[PDB]
Amino acid sequence: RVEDALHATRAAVEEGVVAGGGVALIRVASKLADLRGQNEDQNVGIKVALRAMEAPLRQIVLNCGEEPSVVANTVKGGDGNYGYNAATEEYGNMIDMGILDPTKVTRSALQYAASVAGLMITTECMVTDLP
Amino acid sequence: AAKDVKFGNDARVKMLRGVNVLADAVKVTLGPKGRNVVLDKSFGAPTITKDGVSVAREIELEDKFENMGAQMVKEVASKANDAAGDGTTTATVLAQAIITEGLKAVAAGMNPMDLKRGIDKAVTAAVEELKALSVPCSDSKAIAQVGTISANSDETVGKLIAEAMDKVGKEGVITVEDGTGLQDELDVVEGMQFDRGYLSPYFINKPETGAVELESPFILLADKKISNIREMLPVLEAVAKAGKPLLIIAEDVEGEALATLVVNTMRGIVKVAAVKAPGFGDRRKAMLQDIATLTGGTVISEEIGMELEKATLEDLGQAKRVVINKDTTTIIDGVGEEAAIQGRVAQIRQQIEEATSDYDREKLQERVAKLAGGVAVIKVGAATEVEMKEKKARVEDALHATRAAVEEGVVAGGGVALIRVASKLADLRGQNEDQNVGIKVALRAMEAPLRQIVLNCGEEPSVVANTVKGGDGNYGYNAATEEYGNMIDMGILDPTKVTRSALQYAASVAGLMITTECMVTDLP
Amino acid sequence: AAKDVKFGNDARVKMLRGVNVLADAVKVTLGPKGRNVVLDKSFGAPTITKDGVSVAREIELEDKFENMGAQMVKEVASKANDAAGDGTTTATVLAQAIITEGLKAVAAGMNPMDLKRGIDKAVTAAVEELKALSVPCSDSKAIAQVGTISANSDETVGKLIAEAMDKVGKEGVITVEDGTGLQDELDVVEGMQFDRGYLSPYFINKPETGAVELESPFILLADKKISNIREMLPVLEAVAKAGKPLLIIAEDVEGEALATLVVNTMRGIVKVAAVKAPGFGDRRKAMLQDIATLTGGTVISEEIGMELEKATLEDLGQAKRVVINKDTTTIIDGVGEEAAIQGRVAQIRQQIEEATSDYDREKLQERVAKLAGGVAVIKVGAATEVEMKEKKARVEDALHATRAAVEEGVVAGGGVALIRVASKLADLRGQNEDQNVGIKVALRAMEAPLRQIVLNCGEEPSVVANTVKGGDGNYGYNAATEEYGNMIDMGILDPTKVTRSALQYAASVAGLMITTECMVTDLP
Amino acid sequence: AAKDVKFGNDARVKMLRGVNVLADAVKVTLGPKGRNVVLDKSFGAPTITKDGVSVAREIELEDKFENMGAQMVKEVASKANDAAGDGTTTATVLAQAIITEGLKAVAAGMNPMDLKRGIDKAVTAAVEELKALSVPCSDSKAIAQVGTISANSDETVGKLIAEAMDKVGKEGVITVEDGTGLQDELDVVEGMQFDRGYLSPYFINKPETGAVELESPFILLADKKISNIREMLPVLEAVAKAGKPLLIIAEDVEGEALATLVVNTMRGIVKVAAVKAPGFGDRRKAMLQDIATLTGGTVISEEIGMELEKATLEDLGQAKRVVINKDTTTIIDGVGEEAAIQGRVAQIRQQIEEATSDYDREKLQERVAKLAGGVAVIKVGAATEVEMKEKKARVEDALHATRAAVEEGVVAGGGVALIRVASKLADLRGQNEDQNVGIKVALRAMEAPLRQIVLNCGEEPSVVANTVKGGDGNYGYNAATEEYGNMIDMGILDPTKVTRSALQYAASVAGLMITTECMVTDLP
Ligand SMILES: Nc1ncnc2c1ncn2[C@@H]1O[C@H](COP(=O)(O)OP(=O)(O)OP(O)(O)=S)[C@@H](O)[C@H]1O
Ligand SMILES: Nc1ncnc2c1ncn2[C@@H]1O[C@H](COP(=O)(O)OP(=O)(O)OP(O)(O)=S)[C@@H](O)[C@H]1O
Ligand SMILES: Nc1ncnc2c1ncn2[C@@H]1O[C@H](COP(=O)(O)OP(=O)(O)OP(O)(O)=S)[C@@H](O)[C@H]1O
Ligand SMILES: Nc1ncnc2c1ncn2[C@@H]1O[C@H](COP(=O)(O)OP(=O)(O)OP(O)(O)=S)[C@@H](O)[C@H]1O
Ligand SMILES: [Mg+2]
Ligand SMILES: [Mg+2]
Ligand SMILES: [Mg+2]
Ligand SMILES: [Tl+]
Ligand SMILES: [Tl+]
Ligand SMILES: [Tl+]
Ligand SMILES: [Tl+]
Ligand SMILES: [Tl+]
Ligand SMILES: [Tl+]
Ligand SMILES: [Tl+]
Ligand SMILES: [Tl+]
Ligand SMILES: [Tl+]
Ligand SMILES: [Tl+]
Repeated sequence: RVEDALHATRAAVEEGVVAGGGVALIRVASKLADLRGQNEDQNVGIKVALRAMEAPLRQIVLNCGEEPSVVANTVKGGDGNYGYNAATEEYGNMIDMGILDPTKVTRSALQYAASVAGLMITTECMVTDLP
Repeated sequence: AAKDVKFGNDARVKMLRGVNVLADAVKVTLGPKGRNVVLDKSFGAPTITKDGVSVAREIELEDKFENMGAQMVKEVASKANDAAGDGTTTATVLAQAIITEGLKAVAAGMNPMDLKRGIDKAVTAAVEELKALSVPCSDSKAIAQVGTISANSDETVGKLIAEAMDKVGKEGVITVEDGTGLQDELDVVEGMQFDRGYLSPYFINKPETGAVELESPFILLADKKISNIREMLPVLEAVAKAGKPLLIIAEDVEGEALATLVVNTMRGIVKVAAVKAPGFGDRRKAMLQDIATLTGGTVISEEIGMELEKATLEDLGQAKRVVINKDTTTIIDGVGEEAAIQGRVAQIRQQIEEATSDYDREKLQERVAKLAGGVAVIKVGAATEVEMKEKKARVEDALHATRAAVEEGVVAGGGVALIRVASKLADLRGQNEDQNVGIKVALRAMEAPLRQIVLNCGEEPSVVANTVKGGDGNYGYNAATEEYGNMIDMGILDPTKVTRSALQYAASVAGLMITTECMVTDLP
Repeated sequence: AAKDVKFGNDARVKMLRGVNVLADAVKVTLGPKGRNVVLDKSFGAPTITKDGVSVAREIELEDKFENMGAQMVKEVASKANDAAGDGTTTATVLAQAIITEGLKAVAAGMNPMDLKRGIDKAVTAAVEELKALSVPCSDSKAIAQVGTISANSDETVGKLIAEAMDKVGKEGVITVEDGTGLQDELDVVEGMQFDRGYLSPYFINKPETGAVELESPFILLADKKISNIREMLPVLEAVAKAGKPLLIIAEDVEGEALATLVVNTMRGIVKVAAVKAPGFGDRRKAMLQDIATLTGGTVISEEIGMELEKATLEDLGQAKRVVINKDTTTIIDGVGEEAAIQGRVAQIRQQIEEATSDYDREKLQERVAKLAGGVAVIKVGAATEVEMKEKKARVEDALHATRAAVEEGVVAGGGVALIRVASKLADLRGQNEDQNVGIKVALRAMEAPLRQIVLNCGEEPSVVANTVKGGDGNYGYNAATEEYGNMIDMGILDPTKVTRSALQYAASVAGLMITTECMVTDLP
Repeated sequence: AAKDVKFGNDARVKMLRGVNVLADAVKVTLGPKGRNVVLDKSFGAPTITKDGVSVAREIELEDKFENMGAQMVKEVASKANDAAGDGTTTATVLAQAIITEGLKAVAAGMNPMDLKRGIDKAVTAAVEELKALSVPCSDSKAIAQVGTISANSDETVGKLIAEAMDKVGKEGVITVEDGTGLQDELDVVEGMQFDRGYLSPYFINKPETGAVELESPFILLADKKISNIREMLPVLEAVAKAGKPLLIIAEDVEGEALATLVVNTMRGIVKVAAVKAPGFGDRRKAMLQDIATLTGGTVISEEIGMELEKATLEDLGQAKRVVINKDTTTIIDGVGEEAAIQGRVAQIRQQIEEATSDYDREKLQERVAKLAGGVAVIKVGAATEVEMKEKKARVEDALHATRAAVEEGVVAGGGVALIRVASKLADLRGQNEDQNVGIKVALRAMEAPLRQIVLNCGEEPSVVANTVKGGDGNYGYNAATEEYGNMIDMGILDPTKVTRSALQYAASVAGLMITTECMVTDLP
């Protein structure tokens, strides 16, 4: 519990800490709603990514037994570092409640997940060994 | 016949599977954001409809046990239709939600008999809470508002109903028929309506209405049980002679005489319709002669020396159009002498004076009010023929909604009435833990109608239902405009009667189905 | 390796099915009215036993998912055995009852995480209530009563234990070995016991005990990690020369050196046994030299210039019998100079004087008390050889029960202790409805042990459990005599420790199993 | 290994089916009107035999569960053989009859634990009743009668036994070996017999006897556990040098050293045989030196400075033929100085004088009586070689029957002893109804041995058993002559010991099998 704590603190210095509970991404989602591409197909590509940013929060709520749709809708209505605490089933300021994620980890989690999805969406042919 | 028998958990899962087919086929047609259901016919083109009744009627499954389940909840939909005419889909979505959640508890290991009592207590309390939430329609100005929004924002429809109810009263009899020309007509003619229905469902020649209709029909009256058709033959012989329809009002019609008229009418030989006599016992014999002088016939009771064999056109009662529902018969505009009509009216208004008992007073008053009061007729005026059709089809429904708006009132629509009741009964408890869950099953079932409308609208039902519960009163969701607000102000409203019927009936069947342990059906 | 993955309800039913096999195979052997379970062996005759541990160990299912379930609750039975030595069957009957009723709630649609917390809170409260119901064994007269009834009404057994505990104390170390002749002997010899176990389970040469045993074993001591066997070779070369067993006490034994000794011992070449050093850090280096002068060896830490290659019999510690459990090692009667034993004892009794901290005082006191205090030895006296066997087998168990009778005490047997706790926690509630059921699951699980004993006795469990609940206190059912009465007065009692272990462990696994959603295993 | 588990009724029917195969294969060989059972061998001709043991040994079923059943009752047959040598078929016919009728009651819905106790009480009473029916053989004239009829009316056999028992006594040791010439010889030579058996069954080089035999064998004596073969090697090196067999008497022989001698002996390299030391504890160390001076070896206990590596032929004990049964070892005619034999005898006859305790007196008396008393040898005299065979094979059995005739006596044969006990225990009752049936099961099982003999004789068993029950005393049925009469007068008799063993053992297994609820075996 020192090894992990050092790893989190390391990332807390390099890039900082954002609001946890997957609210950081869902907060970014509402702030990029005006973002557009070059054609209609690119425009959907953005909306795919923005609706993907809601999923981490939605998944935590699903494990908590509560309806993810209701909770995500409430978090989006309020602004800032206002989120859902799944441990206590209480809403409030995430930073004040000690729920936080190092910015570095959330940046890595998003970038990498997009990198592979990008490669997989552009896949047309697959070659493997015969059963 | 060899039978198949299933027990317990094995037997129940076949019902649930069965009801889920009928429910899912009907629940898709809920609300104004509803979907179309296509029903196949052997002859030509398929029928595309949103009518939850038409869809329900068609469902019949292969697996005999599944079929039973489906056919059980179907019996409710049709009965909700019999009570109000509206809310058949709303009944079915409720029934499913009580059954699905109910059976879950039974399978968890809870007492079905305690679960039923939990539901019924929650319902009796919900009907009681619903009456408090109801906004009555008293004056003829608020009555016009209900007839307008029910006929798709048509002010001409609501104006006619208000004028019709101002003539015969709120208890009075109102009927709609085809128009003569270009303007809507309204007359009050000498007629009567009583509480009996068709003695067989094979007389329904207006399948859309689900009722019987006879133009200028000759009417028969006799106090006795018609079993042999021998006595009917000379009457039927003279009816196809000068071909006009025939109404049979008797103590009853049994076996041989009855089962002949059915294959008789469908083949095309003679238009017939059979109904039990009005009332029972003493009033039976008087309400017949009440019909008689309303129609201009004769009572042929087998007493003085009168038979059905020597009964001609001369001995029969004539009226210029009759309608017979499942449990409603009405004779519009009969013959008879008007002075001998008031001469029969004053023959019974004289009884009330000598009425030494207060019960006679009750049942002598019901006669005259519908006998000298009469029956109203709304003749629907349109220019083109296709416009004459739709204006009739949107007055009939509008009258049915207005009828219920007077009797019990109107609650907030959008399925919010039930979801408002749900939050107000959260403190309700039973006698044991098993009863307590039975209540919570019923309360979570009341959320389903709203949730289903939102599902059809494409929006997430969980989000919308959660928002409606947070706000209070007649605040709900408009699925047509995708806007929140006051339902009453937006014209979205349901007659209290239809929502009460939809809930009660759906609970009644679910209660019976939850307490099911054994099923017996024919072998495949 | 290709894997098979099952989710949710599908995944859980495979566990339940799996645990139900292991449980039903073990629950039949509960109580004194228990049934025999026959276990097949490839070589010769089958084993007929009532021992719930032996039956549990053998269960391993074909369906990989079912196997997992079974193997999960098996991990508890064995761990209950590790904590007390008793109540392995009682653990398993509990675990089943929590799982079966738990999963029922999950399938009904309740939060597993709330169900777990409900169970654990009910358990933490039950352990707390159990301590209050416990009747302590303080004086050596009531200690004799427990050792008597545990060894089948034998007064000679209980007398020996009481005399042994009067010599070394309640915290003192007591060991049983084979007798010399016709009378029971009791000496206190210079020995020590510490909290480490066998570094591999393949040294168990007494399968019934589930432990290791070495007669006149040579002992090795070195502070470092033994990974290569190169350094061990010259030591092992001189041990088969004058063939006597060998005890390896080191910081640890890793990989190559360890995995060789296992195929070494089972083949028959050299009797070995490997154990981690006593304690960690600072006391590690001192408790080694505490063993050293207890045994008469030397600490060969790689500091001054000492290696394991130049380490003969001369540099090794000798003792006249050692035992090694899973988590218990004990060196009985070592060599060393007695004056240099007290010379090492007074080298550490001198530390307590200079002990500027109160923690040193704690961990300098534990050394000497088990070092100059010693280890007791009960030499079992019998006439015939077959009588020498059973008297040993009924002292070992009797000592284990008496040990637990001192540490936590004894509650009322017959599974009434738990059923008494059940009625006293009926007012216990959680935070939400789902937690509330979690408690009621645990309380109805506490009834099962009693109910299972009654089932084996042939009587209806429902009737007997209902009668025990009506009466209060230590009033229960005697399955042997089919009589009701005071359990304590009838000699039917369970050490509090075993019942606490049986409940806690069974809840711990059920808690983990209820919160299971996904299972991953190898493909068939 | 994946396992298959069956429960309850399903599990039991597989046992019954299993035992019925073994029983029906053995019960056909009962009595003198018995049938032949043919046993196949891979090498050459099949074996035709009537020996119930040889048939039992061969049975092993395909269905793993059935096999278990069969293998369970097989364990009894072999154990009855170990107790008496006779009545293995009579045991098996009893066991079946208790199991078949027992399981019938269990399936009817009766408590197995009450059924077992009912049987065992009926048995304990039957053994008690059997002792009363027994006619003892005291004088050496009635002892001659038993040895005569057991060896097929041969008077020469019975004369030798009586003369042998007149030399060493009734407790004395009597052995038979091959003759030198034409007359039967009888000498009393210095020897001893003790209560230990072969440490492995793979030394049996006389398969018909089921025992080990070594001609002029060298004997080893050491008090310690032989685990490594390193210490044995120099001893074994000098034995194949001047090739003579070897007897290993030690505290024990463990693992590596033991499992080598087995693949050693069967290959053909060195004739070995391993046995535990005589007695345990103190007498262990003295009875070794009791063997020593009986044999002329030395005790090589690891005390003074003596090892097994420096132990030559010179340090070993010599005797001129040893036999080792499963639980019987006997050293016939050893070396040693006769004056130092009486010098060791008077070294222990001196102990009894100083014996301050009465227990020493008991266990110092057993030594000398079999040490200075000796062992008898009957050298079988015949003319031809084939006649030398059979005369040996009919003295060995005749000695075994006579042995049991002295210890407990002889009851009436023809299975009438048990059927006589059956009628005398008809008033015996248990504690509840279920126990009462348990007794009646055992009593109807006692009829089966007789009934089976009659079945082989071709006559109806029901008729004969009914006739035997009507008459009283030692009146029974002679199956050989098809005549009724006094069994004792007709020479038909069974040693009480064999009938007691046959009943007790058959009940012991049936008791365990009736209380079976779960079976665990390997997957097919
Ligand atoms: N009380 C809480 N309420 C809501 N979210 C929480 C709470 N506590 C932690 N979290 C969120 O939990 C998320 C992390 O989930 P984890 O289970 O740690 O999975 P992970 O970090 O992706 O991978 P692992 O399993 O740690 S290697 C973080 O983004 C936190 O924001
Ligand atoms: N704009 C609206 N927004 C939300 N709900 C509406 C709206 N308009 C009507 N409703 C609801 O629609 C529900 C009725 O659905 P319908 O489709 O009429 O089904 P039904 O009445 O159960 O049976 P049928 O099909 O009429 S026979 C009523 O309860 C209204 O509250
Ligand atoms: N005469 C009796 N009547 C009722 N219960 C009894 C009686 N004697 C013992 N018991 C109960 O028997 C229970 C123990 O059953 P056991 O067969 O010992 O199973 P276990 O202790 O869980 O595991 P094993 O098999 O000993 S390793 C104890 O809780 C006693 O309360
Ligand atoms: N002439 C006879 N008539 C009736 N019974 C007889 C007669 N001769 C012997 N017996 C009975 O035969 C029974 C013994 O049967 P055996 O064939 O010897 O089987 P067993 O003794 O059980 O086992 P084996 O085969 O000897 S190892 C004895 O109990 C005798 O009572
Ligand atoms: Mg509608
Ligand atoms: Mg126990
Ligand atoms: Mg025999
Ligand atoms: Tl929750
Ligand atoms: Tl609809
Ligand atoms: Tl007419
Ligand atoms: Tl929409
Ligand atoms: Tl047990
Ligand atoms: Tl040693
Ligand atoms: Tl019983
Ligand atoms: Tl035989
Ligand atoms: Tl020899
Ligand atoms: Tl015969």
